[PDB]
Amino acid sequence: MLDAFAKVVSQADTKGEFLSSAQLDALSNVVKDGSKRLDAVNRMTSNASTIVANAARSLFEEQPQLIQPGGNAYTNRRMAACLRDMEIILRYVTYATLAGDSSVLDDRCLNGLRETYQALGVPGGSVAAGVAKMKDAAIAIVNDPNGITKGDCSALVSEIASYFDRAAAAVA
Amino acid sequence: MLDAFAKVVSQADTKGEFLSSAQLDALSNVVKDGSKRLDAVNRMTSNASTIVANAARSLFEEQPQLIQPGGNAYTNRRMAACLRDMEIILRYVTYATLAGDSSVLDDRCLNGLRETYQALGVPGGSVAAGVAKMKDAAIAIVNDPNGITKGDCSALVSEIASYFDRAAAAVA
Amino acid sequence: MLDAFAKVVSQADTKGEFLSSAQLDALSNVVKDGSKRLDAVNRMTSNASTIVANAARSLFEEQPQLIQPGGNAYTNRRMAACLRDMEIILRYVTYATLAGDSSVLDDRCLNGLRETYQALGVPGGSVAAGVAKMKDAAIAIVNDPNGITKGDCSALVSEIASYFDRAAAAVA
Amino acid sequence: MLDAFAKVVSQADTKGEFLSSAQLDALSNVVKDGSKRLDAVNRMTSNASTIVANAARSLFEEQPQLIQPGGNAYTNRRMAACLRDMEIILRYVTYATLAGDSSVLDDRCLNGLRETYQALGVPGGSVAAGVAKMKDAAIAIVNDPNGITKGDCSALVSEIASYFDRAAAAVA
Amino acid sequence: MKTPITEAIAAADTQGRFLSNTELQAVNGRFERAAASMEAARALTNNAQQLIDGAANAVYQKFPYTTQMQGANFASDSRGKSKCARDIGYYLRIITYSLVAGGTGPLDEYLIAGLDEINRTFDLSPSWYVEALKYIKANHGLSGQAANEANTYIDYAINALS
Amino acid sequence: MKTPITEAIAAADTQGRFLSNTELQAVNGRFERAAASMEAARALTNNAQQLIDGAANAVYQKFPYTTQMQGANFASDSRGKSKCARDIGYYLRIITYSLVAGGTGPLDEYLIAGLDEINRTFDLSPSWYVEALKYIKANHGLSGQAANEANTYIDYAINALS
Amino acid sequence: MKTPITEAIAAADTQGRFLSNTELQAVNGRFERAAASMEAARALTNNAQQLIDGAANAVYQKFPYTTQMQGANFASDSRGKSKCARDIGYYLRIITYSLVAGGTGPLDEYLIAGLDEINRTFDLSPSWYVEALKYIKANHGLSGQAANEANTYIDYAINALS
Amino acid sequence: MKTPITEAIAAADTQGRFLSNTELQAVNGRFERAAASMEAARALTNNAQQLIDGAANAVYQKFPYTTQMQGANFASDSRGKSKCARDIGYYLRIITYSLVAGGTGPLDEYLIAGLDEINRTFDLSPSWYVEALKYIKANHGLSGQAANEANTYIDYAINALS
Ligand SMILES: *[C@@H](C)[C@H]1/C(=C/c2[nH]c(/C=C3N=C(/C=C4\NC(=O)C(CC)=C4C)C(C)=C\3CCC(=O)O)c(CCC(=O)O)c2C)NC(=O)[C@@H]1C
Ligand SMILES: *[C@@H](C)[C@H]1/C(=C/c2[nH]c(/C=C3N=C(/C=C4\NC(=O)C(CC)=C4C)C(C)=C\3CCC(=O)O)c(CCC(=O)O)c2C)NC(=O)[C@@H]1C
Ligand SMILES: *[C@@H](C)[C@H]1/C(=C/c2[nH]c(/C=C3N=C(/C=C4\NC(=O)C(CC)=C4C)C(C)=C\3CCC(=O)O)c(CCC(=O)O)c2C)NC(=O)[C@@H]1C
Ligand SMILES: *[C@@H](C)[C@H]1/C(=C/c2[nH]c(/C=C3N=C(/C=C4\NC(=O)C(CC)=C4C)C(C)=C\3CCC(=O)O)c(CCC(=O)O)c2C)NC(=O)[C@@H]1C
Ligand SMILES: *[C@@H](C)[C@H]1/C(=C/c2[nH]c(/C=C3N=C(/C=C4\NC(=O)C(CC)=C4C)C(C)=C\3CCC(=O)O)c(CCC(=O)O)c2C)NC(=O)[C@@H]1C
Ligand SMILES: *[C@@H](C)[C@H]1/C(=C/c2[nH]c(/C=C3N=C(/C=C4\NC(=O)C(CC)=C4C)C(C)=C\3CCC(=O)O)c(CCC(=O)O)c2C)NC(=O)[C@@H]1C
Ligand SMILES: *[C@H](C)[C@H]1/C(=C/c2[nH]c(/C=C3N=C(/C=C4\NC(=O)C(CC)=C4C)C(C)=C\3CCC(=O)O)c(CCC(=O)O)c2C)NC(=O)[C@@H]1C
Ligand SMILES: *[C@H](C)[C@H]1/C(=C/c2[nH]c(/C=C3N=C(/C=C4\NC(=O)C(CC)=C4C)C(C)=C\3CCC(=O)O)c(CCC(=O)O)c2C)NC(=O)[C@@H]1C
Ligand SMILES: CCC1=C(C)/C(=C/C2=NC(=C\c3[nH]c(/C=C4\NC(=O)[C@H](C)[C@H]4CC)c(C)c3CCC(=O)O)/C(CCC(=O)O)=C2C)NC1=O
Ligand SMILES: CCC1=C(C)/C(=C/C2=NC(=C\c3[nH]c(/C=C4\NC(=O)[C@H](C)[C@H]4CC)c(C)c3CCC(=O)O)/C(CCC(=O)O)=C2C)NC1=O
Ligand SMILES: CCC1=C(C)/C(=C/C2=NC(=C\c3[nH]c(/C=C4\NC(=O)[C@H](C)[C@H]4CC)c(C)c3CCC(=O)O)/C(CCC(=O)O)=C2C)NC1=O
Ligand SMILES: CCC1=C(C)/C(=C/C2=NC(=C\c3[nH]c(/C=C4\NC(=O)[C@H](C)[C@H]4CC)c(C)c3CCC(=O)O)/C(CCC(=O)O)=C2C)NC1=O
Repeated sequence: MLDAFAKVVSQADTKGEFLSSAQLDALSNVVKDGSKRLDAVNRMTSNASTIVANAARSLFEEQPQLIQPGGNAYTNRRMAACLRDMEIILRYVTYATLAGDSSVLDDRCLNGLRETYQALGVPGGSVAAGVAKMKDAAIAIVNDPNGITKGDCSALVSEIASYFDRAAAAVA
Repeated sequence: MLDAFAKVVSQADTKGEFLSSAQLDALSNVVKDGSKRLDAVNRMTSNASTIVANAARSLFEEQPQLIQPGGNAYTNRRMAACLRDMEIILRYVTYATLAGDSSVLDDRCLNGLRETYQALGVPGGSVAAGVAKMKDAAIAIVNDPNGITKGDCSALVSEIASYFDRAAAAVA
Repeated sequence: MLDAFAKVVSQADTKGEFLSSAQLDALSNVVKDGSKRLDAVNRMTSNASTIVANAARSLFEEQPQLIQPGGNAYTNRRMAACLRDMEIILRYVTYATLAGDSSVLDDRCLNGLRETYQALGVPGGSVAAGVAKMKDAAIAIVNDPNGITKGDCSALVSEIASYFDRAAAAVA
Repeated sequence: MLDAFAKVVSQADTKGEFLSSAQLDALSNVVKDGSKRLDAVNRMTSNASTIVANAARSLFEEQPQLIQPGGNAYTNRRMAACLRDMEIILRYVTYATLAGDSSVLDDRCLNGLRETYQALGVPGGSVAAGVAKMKDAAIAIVNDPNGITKGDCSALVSEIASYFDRAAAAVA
Repeated sequence: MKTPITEAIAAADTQGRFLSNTELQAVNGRFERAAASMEAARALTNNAQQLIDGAANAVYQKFPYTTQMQGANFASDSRGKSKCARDIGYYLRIITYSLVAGGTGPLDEYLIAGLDEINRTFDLSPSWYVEALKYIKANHGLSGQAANEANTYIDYAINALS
Repeated sequence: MKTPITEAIAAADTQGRFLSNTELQAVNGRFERAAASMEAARALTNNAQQLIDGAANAVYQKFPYTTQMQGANFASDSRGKSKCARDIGYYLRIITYSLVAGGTGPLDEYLIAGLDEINRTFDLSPSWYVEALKYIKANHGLSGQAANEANTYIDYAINALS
Repeated sequence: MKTPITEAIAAADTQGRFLSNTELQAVNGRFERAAASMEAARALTNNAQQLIDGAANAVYQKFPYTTQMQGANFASDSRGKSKCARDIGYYLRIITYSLVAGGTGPLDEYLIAGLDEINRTFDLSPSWYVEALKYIKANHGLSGQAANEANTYIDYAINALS
Repeated sequence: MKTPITEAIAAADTQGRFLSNTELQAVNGRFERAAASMEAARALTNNAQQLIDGAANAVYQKFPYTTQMQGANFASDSRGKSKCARDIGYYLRIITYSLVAGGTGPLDEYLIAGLDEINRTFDLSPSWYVEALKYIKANHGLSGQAANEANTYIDYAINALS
């Protein structure tokens, strides 16, 4: 897999170039925001249960046929499997956030996943909706100004939202 | 596999319903006829040899070409195999009778059996005739009023006849 | 292993004679009290955790160095191991109670247990004390006249206590 | 294996009490000097070949029969084996230095080493001398005040020397 | 599905033989106890709504904070109380399933599997449901062996949460 | 030995667990059938000598050559009559063992094992003992489920010879 | 034992090599976080008794039946109150162990292992201790990364009970 | 690519779990050292041509014969000196790669692998490049921890040639 530094270094090696001041400054910004990035990762993992819970609640309100008899999340087995998928996608999003690059999310999670869902009979659009609602809950937890040194985390927040939207577009 | 209680419970679970008074009363009737059901199973197993014998006798009278030279039950090997098949089908019928549901009979015995016989060159129609004659002998043994507390076993008898007819229709 | 019927049948086969009317009467009394025996086994298994808890509470009250630093049941590891031991011994006692014979308890649980405990440094005397307290709690729960039909269970209680004392004497 | 924190926590768990303010103060001083400790480990590992070379030069100067025909370090095989031994012992000393505890050095390297050397015919006294000379070279390199921030590393140097003397005493 | 009857039949089938006298004795025991089993199932199904609402109220009284604290996992509004009654109904329904089938199969497959992850994810304290089950156990109104059957399966539900 | 109770206990001990409600139901089936089993055992033991002698005479009436032909394996003289009575006594004794134990264990262990080679070596026709057991079945004086149990294990002995 | 430093050393020793710069960076991360870890340990140890008593009273206020119902597993009398205070003390003591060690090692080893069977046997509801740890988290008086570390390991204890 | 961050993530993924507090501490150590790492990388990239030409000249002075002897592997003409400056630039560029990534991954994959065969085939003495690296190490002008980072990766390059 790659992190941000590894992606820049691989692209540089392919061209046989030293890093340009653009790339140097970008990676220096990553290094200086490292503490906020660790804060985002820690806040997402420490509240993974609540993120999954809020997303699933909003989804099941929006699509109640999911949790009624005949629904695709009705029995205990299907419900637990659905929550497992939610936490899996969230875990790979946290991986991508720590890495600063979506390589691990695509290669180890998103690839072939739409085909897997369409073979299992799981509504990919509903999974994508749940992923978006996970995005909303996770951004709400990340930007919560309580108990943290005040600052601007809008760049990290947009990066995390991009990872979530990439996850959602891979199954819809 | 399923028994009667398990079939009703699975159908209830699929709909997310409590059992209706219909299902409760049906299963209570099964429970109260349990002793006669055990009597039917015990009488069929304890006289399995005589049931197979009477059925095969009637069949071979009806179709004597079966036990003449060139017949499909002529040599000792073929004859023993034919009796083995008779006892196999009877054993799975007894299973279904104890269970109060034909699931074990279909899944573990009847499925793919017509194809097996047509690949082996065994006359499926003759097997079905022998199965019907087994049904007659077994009902005669079940309804025999001697040595048993007198009562009505007509419901169990129709159930057992249905299992036998299901077995016969799977090879004809 | 042996149950009561099996022990009597083995002793009668080794002598080559029919069962005397005495042995027939004893085994018929076992059959008559079979429902009481099932009650004892059911109450002891479905209250197993409560029995173990009461015994352990008493044992730690009178031997408090067991749950104090340096005690053989202080840490979470050794505490859980002691509770596992007591639940194991109670389980084998319920086995013997269902069988109406101590052979399973002797052969599968007690034989070689004192050697195990002294090789481990587990004090066998306190294990025997805990077993006796398990006996007291179990007999209290079995003799509880609420929720059950009034009747004499003194013989059954004495048999269960004999099993408990056999267990306590095998490690004391 | 243990580090300083782990050793203190094990000794406090075996007594069942909180850490006294003395132990808290000692471990907090370890944390404050952690950067000095990393400096010592880094300097000892990145100068390992120089440390081994200085020690070996001194050892062969004062015991020249070691590198003369018939000496236990004469041929290329035995010379390379002696250098491997010294690099191994220095590596385990750096392990103990990072851990702030000698348990790894005792258990994984020193335990049984004198028996190995006397079974091999390797003179343990000269091995201990070489270890002491490694100590001198390593402490010289660690205490070098150039290229680093001025500060007191006497406690760390004494701890490292204690590890070196523990190693030398295990084969002497 | 795992039932005593299906287990007897599977044991007979593995050895390719007819049902022995021992297996017939076992199935007879199942049938004999099935009277109490069906009595308890019919009782728990008729008194369904009464027992569900009583158990919910028992949990609310025993744990008052579940009717006061704000939060989606609590029952401080109508949505929470509807969800809680629905959960208790799920538990009771599957317990009746087990009573009907004669074994823990329905409880093992339809309820217990995945239950811990459901409770951890949505922050539903298992002790709430333990208390609900304790109320249902103390207030079914059954007597004798039907009571004993209902109690064994309610207790099996309790042990899964513990 | 192989009894229903020992089999249930062994199943529970293999999984290192307490006894389940299914197993307690099966043991209750054994206990409920044990009343008829013990009545049949008591009857067959009390009328043991009458049944043995009647069965020997039934064998003689059905296969008269056994009383006529000379040769050690026949009952032409008193020694043969006594050996045959002893044999039928062994059969009945072990059938009562099985009724007591509640399973085919004693019959599988004490009688049927090696029976084929015994009968082949001493030229004893199994149909003799089949007829003896048929007489015993027709003349034990039991009615109902006690008779059903006695006939279950007697037919089990009959099929071991066929 | 399982500390970050011991894990780095074991990784280096498995490959029979000196410590790498990656491993030294990781150990430096441990050392930089250890300042907050040690501040949190010191605070929780100094205010140990106040925190234990406050957590016990929070449990009582939240679950009042624990002070009212008779039975050995409750805190209706002085013995129960003292047992509960001792338990919360064990929890906090081991949490400080983990803060000192810099990992979940002590919590995995000294508390969580066997905790489930302990609580099942003596009928102690895990939600009690969850609430106690929530109080401790809300009342340790730490600010910043020391509070973050304390809450990390307290939530680790909370999830072991859920 | 192997980086400390990717190694942390791969360790988390192998066990199918979220990132632990220990892995977060390790990645924090990487981030903390990354300030010095990026400082050294920026310095070595700005002073690229100066350091390359200075190191080439250092090799030429230390080994005068490389500017005198005829032969394609020596630098007695313009082609050789261009090739030598290009090689030293390759070395320095990959060292900056490692500094940026935070580990020896880029050096292991982009430079060291196959380096011995390249040097043996074209008769390029590794000691030439050792001297070039020693000059770069003695003349980057960095101070403190950025200097220490640059030095560790230059030394790692030196050990590959030794
Ligand atoms: C954006 C999510 C919110 C935010 C972020 C923010 N945090 C800090 C300061 C610090 N964050 C940390 C975090 C960690 N260090 C570690 O080792 C680990 C893993 C174990 C973590 C999670 C630290 C140590 C600091 C410095 C001390 C402090 O508490 O200040 C800042 C300010 C400093 C900086 O940005 O570099 C910021 C901005 N603040 C918000 O308002 C966002 C909602
Ligand atoms: C229908 C086949 C015929 C019939 C059935 C019938 N039987 C009974 C009464 C009883 N049957 C049993 C049978 C068993 N109990 C066991 O444990 C086992 C397996 C080891 C068996 C096979 C028992 C115990 C009884 C009760 C005692 C008795 O002999 O009565 C009845 C009457 C009671 C009822 O139906 O519940 C009936 C009707 N009678 C017929 O006439 C049919 C030909
Ligand atoms: C409380 C009762 C006392 C005590 C108990 C204690 N026991 C052990 C460790 C072991 N216990 C057993 C016993 C059995 N294993 C079996 O399979 C069976 C029956 C089939 C039995 C009876 C064994 C084998 C061990 C050693 C292996 C293991 O732990 O599984 C311990 C742990 C001792 C230790 O960790 O060093 C303890 C503490 N402790 C007390 O204080 C009570 C007197
Ligand atoms: C001494 C322990 C106490 C006592 C025992 C007692 N039990 C019964 C009667 C019954 N017990 C049961 C329980 C079961 N039957 C089964 O098949 C199973 C396995 C699932 C169980 C757990 C049953 C069904 C009965 C019969 C129905 C009834 O309610 O009686 C009695 C009654 C006397 C008898 O032997 O029939 C007694 C006395 N009763 C006490 O008061 C003792 C404290
Ligand atoms: C110089 C220090 C002295 C000396 C050294 C010497 N050592 C050996 C051979 C061996 N050295 C070891 C030591 C270790 N192996 C390990 O794994 C560890 C720590 C985990 C240690 C400390 C061993 C096991 C051997 C034998 C097997 C092997 O060679 O790998 C030799 C070679 C002896 C021979 O070839 O006969 C030598 C020469 N020689 C001197 O003169 C110095 C006093
Ligand atoms: C005694 C050995 C000599 C001594 C030690 C000393 N070191 C420092 C300060 C620092 N040392 C480092 C080195 C590292 N930090 C890491 O994370 C890693 C792993 C990659 C390493 C190798 C760092 C970063 C610092 C802080 C920055 C700085 O330049 O100070 C000091 C300063 C005092 C302190 O503890 O902070 C000292 C005294 N200095 C000497 O003069 C002794 C000879
Ligand atoms: C009542 C005891 C307490 C309580 C109730 C409560 N439950 C929920 C939400 C959910 N409950 C479940 C449980 C199950 N669904 C199944 O299929 C099965 C197996 C049969 C079980 C056990 C689930 C999955 C959810 C979430 C999804 C859904 O709504 O179905 C809530 C709502 C929490 C939320 O975030 O939506 C509540 C309030 N809370 C209390 O305070 C009562 C004491
Ligand atoms: C300068 C230190 C001394 C020296 C330089 C010199 N080098 C070459 C030719 C080659 N150098 C390389 C090295 C690499 N190519 C790669 O891709 C990598 C990995 C990043 C390395 C390390 C190679 C492959 C060649 C041959 C093919 C090519 O030209 O690229 C030469 C020319 C030798 C020749 O025969 O062409 C020279 C002169 N010689 C000196 O005297 C300097 C002291
Ligand atoms: C590491 C990468 C990885 C992924 C991504 C993954 C997903 C995944 N989810 C599955 C099932 C499932 N996934 C769901 C989820 C859903 N049902 C709904 O109604 C919702 C829309 C949604 C929850 C938000 C369900 C219900 C199943 C079970 C399907 C079934 O049993 O019929 C399955 C196959 C069956 C199973 O394992 O249970 C896979 C492989 N497994 C992996 O290893
Ligand atoms: C558990 C489910 C199961 C079934 C159902 C089963 C049936 C079965 N019967 C077979 C043969 C046979 N079946 C028969 C039976 C018949 N011939 C006649 O004339 C009659 C119509 C009829 C007797 C009523 C014969 C003769 C064979 C041997 C065919 C041959 O040797 O040519 C064979 C393959 C060859 C062999 O095994 O001997 C199978 C698989 N085996 C199983 O395991
Ligand atoms: C429980 C296991 C067991 C069995 C089954 C058993 C049977 C048995 N019956 C025997 C003899 C005999 N059994 C008979 C009985 C018969 N001949 C007739 O004509 C009658 C019709 C028929 C009676 C049904 C006779 C006549 C002998 C003596 C044959 C001889 O001595 O060679 C013998 C030869 C050894 C001896 O004399 O004891 C054996 C082993 N012994 C055992 O330990
Ligand atoms: C560190 C590993 C470890 C743990 C976790 C531990 C817990 C523990 N708490 C116990 C008792 C107890 N714990 C409590 C506490 C509670 N009851 C209430 O109502 C309160 C709300 C609640 C406090 C949160 C009580 C009352 C008892 C006594 C129960 C009894 O004696 O049966 C017991 C039974 C043995 C004894 O008395 O010591 C254990 C093993 N012991 C250990 O070595």
